[PDB]
Amino acid sequence: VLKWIPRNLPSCLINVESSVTSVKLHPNLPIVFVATDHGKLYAFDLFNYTIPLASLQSHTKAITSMDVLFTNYTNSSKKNYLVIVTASKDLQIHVFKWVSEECKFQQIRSLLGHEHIVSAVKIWQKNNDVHIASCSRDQTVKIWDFHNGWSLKTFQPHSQWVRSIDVLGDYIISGSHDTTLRLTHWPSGNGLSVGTGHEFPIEKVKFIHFIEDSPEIRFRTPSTDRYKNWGMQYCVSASRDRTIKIWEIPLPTLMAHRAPIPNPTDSNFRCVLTLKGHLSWVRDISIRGQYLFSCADDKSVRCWDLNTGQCLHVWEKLHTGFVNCLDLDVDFDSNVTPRQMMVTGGLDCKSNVFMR
Amino acid sequence: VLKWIPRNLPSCLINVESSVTSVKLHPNLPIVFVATDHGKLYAFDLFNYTIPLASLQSHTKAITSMDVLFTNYTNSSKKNYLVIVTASKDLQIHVFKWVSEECKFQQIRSLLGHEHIVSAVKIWQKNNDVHIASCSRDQTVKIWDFHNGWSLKTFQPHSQWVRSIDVLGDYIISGSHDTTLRLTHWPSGNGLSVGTGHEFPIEKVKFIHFIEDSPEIRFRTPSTDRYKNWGMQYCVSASRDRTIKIWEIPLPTLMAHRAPIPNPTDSNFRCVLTLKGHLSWVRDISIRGQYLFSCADDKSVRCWDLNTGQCLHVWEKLHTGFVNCLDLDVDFDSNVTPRQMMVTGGLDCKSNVFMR
Amino acid sequence: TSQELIGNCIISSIYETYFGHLNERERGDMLVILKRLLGKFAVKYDVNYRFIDYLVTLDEKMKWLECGLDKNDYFLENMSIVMNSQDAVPFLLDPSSHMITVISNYYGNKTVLLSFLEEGFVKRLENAVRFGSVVIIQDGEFFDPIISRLISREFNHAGNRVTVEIGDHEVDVSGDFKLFIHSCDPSGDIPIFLRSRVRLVHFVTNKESIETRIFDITLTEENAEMQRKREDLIKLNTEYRLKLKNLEKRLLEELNNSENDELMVTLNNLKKEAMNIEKKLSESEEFFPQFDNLVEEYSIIGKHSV
Amino acid sequence: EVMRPDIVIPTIDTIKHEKIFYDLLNSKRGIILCGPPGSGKTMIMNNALRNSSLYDVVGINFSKDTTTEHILSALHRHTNYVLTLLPKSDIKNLVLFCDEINLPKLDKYGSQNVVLFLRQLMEKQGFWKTPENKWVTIERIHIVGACNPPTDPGRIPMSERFTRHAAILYLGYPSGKSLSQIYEIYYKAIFKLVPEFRSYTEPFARASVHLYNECKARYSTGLQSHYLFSPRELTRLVRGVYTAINTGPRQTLRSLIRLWAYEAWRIFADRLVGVKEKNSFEQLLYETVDKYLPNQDLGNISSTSLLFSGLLSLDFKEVNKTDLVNFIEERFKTFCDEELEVPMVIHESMVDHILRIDRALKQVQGHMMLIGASRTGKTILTRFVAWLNGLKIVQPKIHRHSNLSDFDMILKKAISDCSLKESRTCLIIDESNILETAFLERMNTLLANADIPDLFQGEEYDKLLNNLRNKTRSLGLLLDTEQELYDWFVGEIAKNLHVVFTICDPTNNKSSAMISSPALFNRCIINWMGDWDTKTMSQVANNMVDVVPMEFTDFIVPEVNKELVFTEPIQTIRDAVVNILIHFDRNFYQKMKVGVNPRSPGYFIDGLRALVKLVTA
Ligand SMILES: Nc1ncnc2c1ncn2[C@@H]1O[C@H](COP(=O)(O)OP(=O)(O)O)[C@@H](O)[C@H]1O
Ligand SMILES: Nc1ncnc2c1ncn2[C@@H]1O[C@H](COP(=O)(O)OP(=O)(O)O)[C@@H](O)[C@H]1O
Ligand SMILES: [Mg+2]
Repeated sequence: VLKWIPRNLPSCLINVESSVTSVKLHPNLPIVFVATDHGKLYAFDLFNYTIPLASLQSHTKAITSMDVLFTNYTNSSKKNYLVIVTASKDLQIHVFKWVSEECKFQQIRSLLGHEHIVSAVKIWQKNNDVHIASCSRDQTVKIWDFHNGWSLKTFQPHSQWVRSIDVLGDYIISGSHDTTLRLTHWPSGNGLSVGTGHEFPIEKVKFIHFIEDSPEIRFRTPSTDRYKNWGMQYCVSASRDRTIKIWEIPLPTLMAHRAPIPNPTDSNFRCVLTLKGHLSWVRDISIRGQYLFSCADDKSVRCWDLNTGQCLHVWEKLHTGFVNCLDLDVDFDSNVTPRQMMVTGGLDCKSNVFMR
Repeated sequence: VLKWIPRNLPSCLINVESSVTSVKLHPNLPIVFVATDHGKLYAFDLFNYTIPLASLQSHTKAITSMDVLFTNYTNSSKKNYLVIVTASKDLQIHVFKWVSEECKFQQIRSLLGHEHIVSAVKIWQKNNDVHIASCSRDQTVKIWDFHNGWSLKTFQPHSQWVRSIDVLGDYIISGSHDTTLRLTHWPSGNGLSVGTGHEFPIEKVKFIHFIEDSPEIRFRTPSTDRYKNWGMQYCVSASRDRTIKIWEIPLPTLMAHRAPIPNPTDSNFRCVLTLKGHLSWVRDISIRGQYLFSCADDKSVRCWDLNTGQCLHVWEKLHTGFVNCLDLDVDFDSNVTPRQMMVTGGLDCKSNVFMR
Repeated sequence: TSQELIGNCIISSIYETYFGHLNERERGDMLVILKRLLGKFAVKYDVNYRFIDYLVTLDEKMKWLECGLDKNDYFLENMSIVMNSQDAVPFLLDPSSHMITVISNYYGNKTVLLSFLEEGFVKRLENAVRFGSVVIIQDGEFFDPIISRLISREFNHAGNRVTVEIGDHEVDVSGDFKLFIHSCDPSGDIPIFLRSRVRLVHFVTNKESIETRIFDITLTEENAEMQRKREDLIKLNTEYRLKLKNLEKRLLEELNNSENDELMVTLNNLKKEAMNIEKKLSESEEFFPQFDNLVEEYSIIGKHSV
Repeated sequence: EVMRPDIVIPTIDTIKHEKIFYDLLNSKRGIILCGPPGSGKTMIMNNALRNSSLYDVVGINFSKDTTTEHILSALHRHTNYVLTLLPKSDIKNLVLFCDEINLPKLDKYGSQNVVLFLRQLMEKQGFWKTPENKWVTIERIHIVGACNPPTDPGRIPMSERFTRHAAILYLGYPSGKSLSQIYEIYYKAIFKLVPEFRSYTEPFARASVHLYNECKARYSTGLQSHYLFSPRELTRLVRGVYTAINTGPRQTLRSLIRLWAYEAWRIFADRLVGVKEKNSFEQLLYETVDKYLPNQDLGNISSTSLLFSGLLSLDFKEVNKTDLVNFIEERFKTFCDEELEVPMVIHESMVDHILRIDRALKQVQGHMMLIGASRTGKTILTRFVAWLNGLKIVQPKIHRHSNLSDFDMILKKAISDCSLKESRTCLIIDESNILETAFLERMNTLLANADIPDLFQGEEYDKLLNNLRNKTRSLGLLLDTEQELYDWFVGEIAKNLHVVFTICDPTNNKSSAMISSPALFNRCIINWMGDWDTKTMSQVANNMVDVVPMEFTDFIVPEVNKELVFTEPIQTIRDAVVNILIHFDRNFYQKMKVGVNPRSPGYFIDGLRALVKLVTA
C-alpha cells in the first residue's frame, strides 16, 4: 500500500493567476494549499477544484516556501488545529491558522529578525512544543518558539547565503549557495560536519528518516547500534548541477547527557550514490516509501528508485514552463496518514494534482 | 453538475462609484470586471472586494457593453493572454490586455470608423485568428481584426438603430429598434430571413449551441440531421414587451464552397415558445444548463426553465433600481471550465455576486 | 489637438536625447529632417510647435531665469534638457562655468561641490549619497571609474532598500540623491563609456548663437516696448488660462448639482473671462507677423556679424 | 588525441624541413626560421626536437621586456658549470629555442641587447660573466630562432650583425594537398567515434580546405587589420567539431552538416564587420555545401537559424528558437533577481551571442575578445553567461590613481583563488582598465604562457611552492620535484581561468595596438558585437513600445518604398513610429560624420524610454 504510483495523467488541473511557488497538502482532508508569486495565498478543494475556498494577501512580494503541520497536544485544554507559515521575500514570515468551520484563513501572528529575504521555513514538534526554523539570505539560520513568538538561537553556518534546511529532533542540516552542505546542532549551534562535492548552488536538501517495516531498503535501514541509537543515517541533496546525491552523515564524538562534539577525522560528509538524467536544475525532491520523487526546470517530474538507482517513470512536458515544487505525505509519522496522492506546482501558472 | 442554482443571499455586494453598465467574468480566475457609466473599468477580485485592483479610464462617455475572451494560440510563439474590449458613445472601440502578474490594465489599441453610438461588441476566436464584431446606431455592422485594426466588411442590415449583436460560428443576428432581426453571413454580408412578433425594440439576442450529453434537454438537442450538420438551430431574443421569444431559423440554400442564398418561402423565422409572465423590460438573456437566466428592470432578476418553461426561483430586492447585466459562464466551449459562480449588475452603483 | 498628440510627443522625446550636443544650425536642420520624416509616414504633428511652449511652463521658466541663466532660447532648451532626465545623469560642458551658481540657487543650501582632483573625494561622496544630498562634479574629463555603478545605475534591490557597491565596501543610497557632472574644457577628452551613458549637453557660444544673441540685443534695444508687450501678453494669457480653469472648477462645483446669485456671478465672470480671452487672441493675431518683419529686417546685420 | 597540442601529422613538407633542419643543426650553424604567423613554425620545431634522440628542448619565450636573467635561469635548469658550460646530457646536444626574436624592443639608443647576447653566444662561442668576470666556454649548444617578418605593426627588425651568423629559412603556407592530407587524417580520427559516416571524410576535408582558401582570398588585411586567417583556425574548427560531437546526441548526416556549418560560423565569420561581408560568407557556405556535400532537406544556414545549445539538455544539440528564448528569459529573470538588475530586452541577436559566448567559455583554456560599440550589452552578457556556468566574476576595479602594484596584486589574488582554492574564475578586461603598455605586456605574459613568473619570486616563490606542496599532500599525490609542482600549477591555472576582453572603440590607437598584439590575437576567439542591424532595433522597439497605449487616432496606411521599411510591413501606427525612429537614427549617424566608427545605440534606448514615459503622461 506504500508502493503507490501516480498515473500517467493529472487527476485535476488547478489555475492560479501567477507563478506557483510552494504547494502543500492538508494532512487530514484533501485540501491543497498553493502559494503565488504576486503575494497571494490560496486554498483549493480536491473534489471541487473549480474555484478556491479562500484567498488572502498577506505579503507585498512573492512567497518563497511553505509547510503544513497538524499539531497534537497531550492536554485536553488545548484544541488541535493547523498551522501554515509562508516565508516570503518581504523580509517577514507569517503564521496562519486553518478554520474548519468557516473555511477562512485567520492570521495568528508574524515574526521578524531577518536582514534579507527568507528562502525556506520548516516546522516540527518535539514534545508538546512547536518550533519554527527559517533560513534567509543574511545567512542567519534562525529558530523560533511558536507559543513565545521570540527568537531563541541565531547562527551563521556558511559564508554564502543558505537556501534550504530540514529539521529532525535536535539536528538541522542546511544547503547553501556556496555549493556545500553542513549539519548544525539545533540547541547548541556547533557545526558537526560539512559536505562537499557539488558544483552549483544547492536547491533543496532534506533528511531520509527511518521506517519500521519494509521488505528491504538499502538507504533507510540502519546499519549498527550506534545508528539505531542516533536516529539519522543518510541524507539526500539536490543542486543546480542536474544531479541528486545521497550522502552519509558522519558520526560525532557523542557523549551521554552532553552536547555532540565534532570528529576531527570523521567530520566530512561521504557521498554514497549519485543520480543524473534531469535536464536542468533539480528544484525540489520528496521521499516516500522507497521512491525518490523529484522535479526540474525541464517541464517534467521524474520518479526515481532508491534501491536500484534509476528512473522508473518519467512525466515529460507536465507544464508549459518550469516546475517549482512537489509534495507527498509524511510516512515515518504515525499521526499523518500517508495517502495516495502527490501534487506539483509549475511556473506556468498552473497546478496539477495526481490522485489514485 | 450544470444545475447549481445560486442561493437567496448573494455572496458578494460590490460597491461601485457609479452605475454599472456591463459586467463580464474572467474565464479562468475568480476576478470580475465591472464597467461603469462614466467609462471607468474596474478590476474587482471576489475574495476581498473592498479595494479595486485596477481602474483605468477606457472612454469618456457611457460604456454600452463589453465582452471578455481568453485567447488560445496553438503556437508556442505567442503566449496566451486575456483580451478585454469595450464600446461606448465616444465613437471608439478600446481593446485592453489584462496582465495577471502585475494585476493592472494595459491598452493595446482602439478601433475607429463608426459615426454614432456603438451598442454591442462580441469576441470569437478561430484556430489562429481573433476577430471583433461591433455595431453602431447608424445601422452598420462591422468586422474588426484584433491585430490589424482594420475594418474588413461592413453592411446595413436594418432600417433603424441596432442594439443587439451575437457572433457564433460565421453568422450574426442583429435586433434593431424595429422588431426586424436578420441573419447575415460574413463572407457575403447578405441577409437571409427577417423576424417579427415584438412591438418594441429588441435589446439582446444570443444563439444557443449544441450541449453535450444531457438527460432531458429540449431546446438544445439537434432535431434534423441537416440542422445538426449546419451546427446551430435555435435563438433567444429580448424585447420591451415584458416577454421573451425563442425563435427557429429556417435552413438556407447551402452549397459547398460558396456563399449560400436565402429561401423566399423560408425567409421568416418561426416562433416556438413564448416566455410570458414577466413584469418589466428584459435587458440581458444568457443561457447555461437547463435554466434560462434573464434580468428584469423592475428591481429583480428571474431565471426560468427551458424544458417546461416557468418559474422555479425568483430573486427580488437585489437592486433597488434597474438591473442592467448578468453573465452566466459559457458551458459551450471546451476551452473554458463552467464553474459555479454568478454576477449581476444594476443601476444602483452596485453589483451582486453569487458563489456556488 | 488629440489628432497630433503622438507626433508632438515624439518630437519632444527625440529632442531631449539626440540634440543635446548641437548648436542652433544643425538643430534646425535635424528638426527639418524629423518633420519631413513625420510627414512621410503620415503621422500628424503641430505645425506651430515650439519646444519651450510645449515643455517649459511659465513657473519653471521664471524660476530658471531668476536663478541666473541667460535669457537665450538655446540655453533655456539645454537647461530644460538637463533637468528633465530622471534616468540618465546629465553632463555639463560650459567654459564660463556660470551654471554652478544656477544649480546652487535651484537647490539652495543642498548643493554640495565635489571635484575629481580631490583626495578625500570618495568618503565625502559616499557620505553625501548616503544622506541623499545633490552632488555636482567638476573636471569631468578626468573620469574616475570608481563611480561607474552610479553612472550606469547598476543598483540591486537588496530587500526594500536600493543597494549599490562603490569602492571597496557596501554603501546605501536614497531616492533624493541626484548627481551632476560639470566640465570646463570643450576639447577635453572624455571616455566613451561615460559619453554613451550620460546626457551630453553643450553650453557654448557658436556663430549661429552669435547671430541669435545679436538679434536679441537689437530687438531688446531698438524696440523694447514691443518685446515687453509680447512678454506681458504671454504672461497675461497664462494667468488668464489659470484663472479660467479655477473659475471653471468653482462654477462646476457650484452649479453642477441641481441658480442663486453666486452661480449667476460665476457665469458672468466666466462670460467676461471668455470675452477677454477672445479679445487677447484677436490682439495677438495682429502682433506675431511683426516678429517675422523684424527677422526679415535684422538678418543682414547677422550676416555681417558672422 | 586531437585535444593534445603535441599531435602532428607527418606530410612531405614537414619531413623535408626536419631533414634539412637536422642537416643545418649538425653543421654547427645557427638556424633562423621566418614565416607568416600561421605557418606553424613552433609546431614543426617541437615535433622535430621532441622526437629526436640527438637533441633536447629548452623553454624560452621572448617578450618585449626580456633580459639575460631569464636566459641564465633557463640554461641553469639544463646545463652545468665545470669554466666550460656543459649540458646535463652528455650525448644529446642542447638547442636554444628563441621564438619571436623580433619581440624584444630596442634600447634608448636604437639597439637591442638580448639579440646581441645571442650573437655573442653563437659568434664568440661563450660569454663574459657579470658578477665574477669569468670567461665561459660552450662546445655543443646551438641556437635556433623563429620570428615573423618585421613588416607587421609590432615587430622590430634586428640588425644584420646577428643574422650573419645564422642560416635563415622561409616556411610558407602549405599547399592544398598537404592541408587536405592533414585534415583527412584529422577527420578520419574524429569520425572513428561515429562509424556510420566514415565514408564522408574526404568531402569534409575538401570543404574545410576550400572554405579556408576562399576566406583567406576574399577578406584581406586591407579591409580590416584583424583579418589574419591561418591554418590554426582550421585546427580550432576541428577541435570545436570534436568537442561538439563528443558531447552530442545520436548523430545524423543533416545534423552533421548543420554542426559543421555552425562551427564554421563561430570560428571564421564571428570576426566579420560589414553586413555584405556576412552575406558573402553565407553565399560561400551555400556554394561549398552545394559543391562538396550534395545533401537535400537542409534548412536555413543563417546565423540565427543555427542555434546549438548545451543548456536545454544533457548534450550539445540543436534546440528550437522559442524554447531557447523562454529559457533565457526565465534564467535572466532569476539572475537579475539574485544579482544586479538591468532592464534588458530579449532579442535573437543576443540569443546568438549568448550561445556563442557559452560555447567559447566551456572550452579548455578558452579565451575570447568582444568588439562592439558602447551600451551594446557586453559586460552584462559576460556576467550572465559566467553565472550560468557557475563561474566567478573578478572585475578589475581599476581607477585613474592606480599603478602596476594594484594590477599585479589583483592578478596574484585571482591566480591564487583559481589554483589553491579550486574555483573557476571568469576574468573581464575593459579597454579603460589597460592604461599603459605594462598591463598589456602583463596580459601577454599571462595569456601566451600559462602563468606569470614575474609574480612569484624569492619569498613569494618559496611560499607558492610551500602552498602547492600543502595542497598536493592534501590531495595525496606523489609529487616531490619542484618542476612537477610548478607545471601541475600552470596546468591547473590553464584549466581554471577563462579571460575575456571588452573593447569599446576598435578604431582607437590603444584598441588597435591590443588587437594587433600577436600573443592575444591568435589565442583568443575574435567576436565582433558590432552595431545593431535594423531587425534587432525593430525587435527591441516593438518589445519596448507595447506597454503603452498608442493607437488612439484614425491612421491611414502610408504607401512608401520597400527599402524604406525596416520593420515587418506596416499595418499599425506602432510600426510607423518604430520605422520613423530607426530612419532618424540612421540619418543622424550619417550626418554626424562618424565614419567607420561603431555607433553606440544608447541614444535609441534613451529616446524610447523618454518617449514611452512622456506619451504615458
Ligand atoms: N604538418 C602539420 N600537421 C599537423 N598540424 C599542423 C601542421 N601544420 C600546421 N598545423 C596546425 O597549424 C597550427 C599552427 O600553430 P602554431 O604552431 O602555433 O603556429 P606558429 O608556429 O606560426 O605560431 C597548429 O595548431 C597545427 O595544429
Ligand atoms: N537591448 C539592449 N542590448 C544591450 N544593451 C542594452 C539594451 N538595452 C539597454 N542596454 C544598456 O546596455 C547597458 C549594458 O551594456 P554594457 O555591456 O555594460 O556596455 P559596455 O560593454 O560598453 O560596458 C545597460 O546599462 C543598459 O542600459
Ligand atoms: Mg608563430
